[PDB]
Amino acid sequence: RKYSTFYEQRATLFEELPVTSKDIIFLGNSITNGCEWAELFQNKNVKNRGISGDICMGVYDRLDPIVKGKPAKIFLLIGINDVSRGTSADKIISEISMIVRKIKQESPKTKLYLQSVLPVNDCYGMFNGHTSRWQVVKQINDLLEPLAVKEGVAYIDLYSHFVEKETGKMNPVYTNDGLHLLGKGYLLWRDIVKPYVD
Amino acid sequence: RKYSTFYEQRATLFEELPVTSKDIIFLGNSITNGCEWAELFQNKNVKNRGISGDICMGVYDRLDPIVKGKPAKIFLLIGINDVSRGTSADKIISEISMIVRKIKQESPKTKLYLQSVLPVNDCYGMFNGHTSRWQVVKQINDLLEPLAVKEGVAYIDLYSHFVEKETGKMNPVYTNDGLHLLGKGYLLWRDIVKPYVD
Repeated sequence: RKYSTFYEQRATLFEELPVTSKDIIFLGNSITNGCEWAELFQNKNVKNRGISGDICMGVYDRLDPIVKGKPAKIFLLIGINDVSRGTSADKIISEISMIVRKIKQESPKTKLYLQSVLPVNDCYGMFNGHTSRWQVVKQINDLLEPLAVKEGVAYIDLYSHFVEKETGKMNPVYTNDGLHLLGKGYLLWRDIVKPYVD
Repeated sequence: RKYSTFYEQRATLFEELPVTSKDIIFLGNSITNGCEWAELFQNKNVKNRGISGDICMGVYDRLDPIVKGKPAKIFLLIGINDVSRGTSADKIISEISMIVRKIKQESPKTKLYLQSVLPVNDCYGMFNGHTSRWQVVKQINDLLEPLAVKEGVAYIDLYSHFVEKETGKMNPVYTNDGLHLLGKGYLLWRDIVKPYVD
């Protein structure tokens, strides 16, 4: 109920806001939703198309008001809420490939950047549906990078910078719940992807 | 737990993003948080300082990284989550006046715009703590406008445009849950406040 009403609130607002060929789109779930992307990059062309709670088919169904504008770049980060529903990495990758093919077909000039699913951590005892499945994150990214080269789009490895090598979980310094990012976490993200924005 | 962790996520990100003297700040709770304000006004200087779930003392405690930058304008809309906690309109107005005095003292050049609390509607059966108290919204705005003239700041009447005269509740066309706004609801909001932004 809460996800579906909030999804409709954001999606109908996105239909009222025009995308143009100069735009850089950050597309994803709550981890994308939570940032002021245009402020983070001091770039009037960076736009937030994140929706808290979103899943792969959720993004796919709302692509039209985005690809219609033929944006310059799209940065996609999606999948963790499908994990928390018990969906397998195989099925998640096939849904992500559906998203990739649609964007290429409807806006072939758009540069698409596939971002690694971020690690999670169960240390704070929250989002147990998500954090209890922290092993699935690597399974997804192991398939996601080959999908990127197979489809001729870019793969960006955020995972390696956020993960704790010794544990495979997200470094607690970047989060206060095991899933979402503190301000410092978005600063690190900015440092990794800034070259692809300019 | 969810509000407090999300509050910290947004507040720490706001501490990393500089405010400047040219900035227009939209400050409030989920109804402010939910919009892409810079896109809505096609104005690179409009910035989103909304936090879903926020309350009056919540805004007050995070004023420093905002007033420090001495922004040009601040649009404040806050109070409905205090209503849902059972707090009286008297106490809410005294907490809003605390917020007004702090901004005037720390950034006396900032123009402050106090926006009427929006009406709610119980017709969809959600946010019952909020929507069952729909009468308190008018009690707040009846005190809020005198507070604005007494303190020498502006009062903006959004309420009159969103309310259903015959019921006193929000017109269902603008919402799908009785509390938050659909895309059309933000378009109306844009039409009312656009003169104060340019």
